[PDB]
Parts: sequence; C-alpha cells; structure tokens
Amino acid sequence: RTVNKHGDEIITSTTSNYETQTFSSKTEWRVRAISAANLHLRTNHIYV
RNA sequence: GUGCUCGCUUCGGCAGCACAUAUACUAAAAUUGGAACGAUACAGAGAAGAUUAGCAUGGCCCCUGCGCAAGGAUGACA
Repeated sequence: RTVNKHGDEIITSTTSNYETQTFSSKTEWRVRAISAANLHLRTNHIYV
C-alpha cells in the first residue's frame, strides 16, 4: 500500500528486491519453535 | 398586402393597375473505429582506455663458432 507521485494511495505489486530483507528475530513462530527444539536437552541442570 | 380605377358594381363583392423578385457549410440529429511518453512496473555508472604479461622477430654495435670466395706475412735438418 503505497502512494504514487501525486500521493493517491494506490496498491502496487513490485518485484525489485530492495526492501525484502526479512528480520525474523526472537519473536517469530518459526524462530521460537526452532529454539523450543532441543528443549528436552535443556532440562538436565534443574536449578531448584 | 397597401393604395387606385370616374370599370362591373355594391359598400358584402369582383376585374385590372403601382411597389414586393429568389435565403441556407445548407445540419438538430446518425453511428463504429484508431489512439500518450501520463501513471504505474522493470532496469538504471545517464560521459572514460575498451586492456597488460611473457617470448620471438625487425634496427645498430661488438665477441665466438662453422662454411664460401679472394688473399697476406711467416716456419722447418738428415
């Protein structure tokens, strides 16, 4: 959802890969699930 | 149409007479076609040589070896 040169609030479909870098840090379902993997191996040192 | 004829003829009318003499792309309407360098989309270094590494050839000067041609000076008793 962009604006044109005159600011007309249009919707465009672009293909130039220049603002496409995904962030995906510390708050994603995929990243969170990958962190949850091997969580069973983290239950050894039970600090009571 | 206006006005007039000593006309027919009546004021209800008629016949003739003078003037009027040739506008308009004419158009209100009919329809189906072909259409940007305007936007968004892409690209965007939108002005450079379009290169530098060796060796061999070619020119000049020596040195050495071999060949060809023509030569110079010298050496050897029993």
